[PDB]
Amino acid sequence: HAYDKLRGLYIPARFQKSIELGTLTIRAKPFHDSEELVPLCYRCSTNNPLLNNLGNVCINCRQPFIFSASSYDVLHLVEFYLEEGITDEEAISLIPFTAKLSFEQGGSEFVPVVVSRLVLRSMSRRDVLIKRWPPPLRWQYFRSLLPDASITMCPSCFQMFHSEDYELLVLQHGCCPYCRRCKDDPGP
Amino acid sequence: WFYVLGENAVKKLKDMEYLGTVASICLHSDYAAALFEGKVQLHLIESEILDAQEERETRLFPAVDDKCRILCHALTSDFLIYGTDTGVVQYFYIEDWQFVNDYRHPVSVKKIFPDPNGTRLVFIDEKSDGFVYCPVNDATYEIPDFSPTIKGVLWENWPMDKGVFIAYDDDKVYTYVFHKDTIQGAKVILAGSTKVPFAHKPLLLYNGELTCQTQSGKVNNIYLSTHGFLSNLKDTGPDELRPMLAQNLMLKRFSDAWEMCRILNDEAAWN
Amino acid sequence: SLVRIHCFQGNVQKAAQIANETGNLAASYHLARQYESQEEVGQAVHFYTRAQAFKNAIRLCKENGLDDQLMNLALLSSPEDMIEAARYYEEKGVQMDRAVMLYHKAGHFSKALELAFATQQFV
Repeated sequence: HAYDKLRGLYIPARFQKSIELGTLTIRAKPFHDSEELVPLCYRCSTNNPLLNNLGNVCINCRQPFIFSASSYDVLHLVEFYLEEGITDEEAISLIPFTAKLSFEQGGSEFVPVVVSRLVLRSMSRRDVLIKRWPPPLRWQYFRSLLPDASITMCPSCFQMFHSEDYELLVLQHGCCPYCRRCKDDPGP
Repeated sequence: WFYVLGENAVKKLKDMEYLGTVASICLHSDYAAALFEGKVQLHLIESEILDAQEERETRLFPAVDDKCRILCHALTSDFLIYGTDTGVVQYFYIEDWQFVNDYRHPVSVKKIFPDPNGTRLVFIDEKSDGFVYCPVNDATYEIPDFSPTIKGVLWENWPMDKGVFIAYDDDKVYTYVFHKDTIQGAKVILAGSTKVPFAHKPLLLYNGELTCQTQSGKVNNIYLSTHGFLSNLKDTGPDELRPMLAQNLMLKRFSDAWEMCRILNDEAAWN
Repeated sequence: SLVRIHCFQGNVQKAAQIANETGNLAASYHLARQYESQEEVGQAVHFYTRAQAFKNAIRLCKENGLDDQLMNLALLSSPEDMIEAARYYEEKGVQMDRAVMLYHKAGHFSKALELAFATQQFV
């Protein structure tokens, strides 16, 4: 499918030579894709086709995918929204969720996950990531659905990573690979 | 009878007997393809008995035992290719041991000639009409002015000229260019003709130099008339260089065409 | 990249010498992961500590029951991580001396007193 899409574009000569051999050598191979590559939606447990017309959203629940800024794997995170009349400071002071994610499946459009004081009290601070944007932006809240697979987030740019990748990238670069904040730099 | 082309010596491997008179045979990779009773046998040239599946040592085509007879075949780095009396052209991929393309022509396919990879084919039909077939988009392009006297076809092995091929008979070679990528869409064009000395048989085309076998057993090289510009331009100035320029423009070799226009120093040649 | 290629060639000792002599954090981290894969827990924790990657060393200690090396990691870390380590010992009930010592070293007298009451640690 990618070699047929390339034939709709103005290919340069270096890539053209490799694409002629590449087109034969793929058309030769089997007519299926490896199941281990197919991305899972963690909200609805649906396997998503490797390219789709809707883009970086689940084909079933239309949940936006959240990606590791090291590797672009989908991150076992679901974004959620506070119920009306809860402040960001109250939400942190408070910090059932899976039982919302099982109920909302099969709709025609994206529905945001809305979270009450009772559900916030049932969370743990180890599982929750919070993007503390400067004003005028509101803070964004995310729940990890696999606590045993650790996620780290940059305090400057709020990009998300597997923790092992983030520590290795910060050791390689001496700083966050996306926004160049050093590990020793006190935040704003 | 099969032989290994080692660096220090040539060794006879084996002799093999087929079910009828062999019309033709082709070799590539570890494999040979032989045509006899209107059926093709594909087989290994070398067999090691341990750790291989028996169905990969040899296979017979057409493998479903259809009523169609194979009239011609070819073998590349990746593909067995063949043409039938029912006008079918089929590609079989050797590494995963499976069919991968099928085309039907309105009449039988009499001969076939792939490029060095297999991505273009020339085929000759029952009316002796020549066609370029592109399995990669399943399209066919009729070869213009194709003589019914044509005995065979050779593709150019030079990197700038991948779309160039030649068709030949006992007296002449015809030079053809398949233009794949152009704003008008893909087409075959006759670039010219070269007279061949009596009973010379073409074997290899490289950079417009055609190597032929003679009746004496020796080889001889013929530069194509479509390639006369490859001679040393500076001593005739514009006269060999103007046909070089035209051909280098058409082959997209614009770094060569620049040095040619630098020699001419004409505002028209730059335009 | 030197430690990576020496580790790939199977020369782990020369890699360790380079990591020890240079003090490079990324090299010490990579070497620690190789030792982790080889199940050499003590050398792995040492090079994770040399890499300042305290969380991997803490996890590897908790999985292997290295409560002694977890105490060294706690005493090198902040008072909050001393308290989290005290709590891990308090949850086992086996190392209540290290738990009360870490609450007292962290300056948290109310919980040091509540836990020294609960463990009857008169000293």
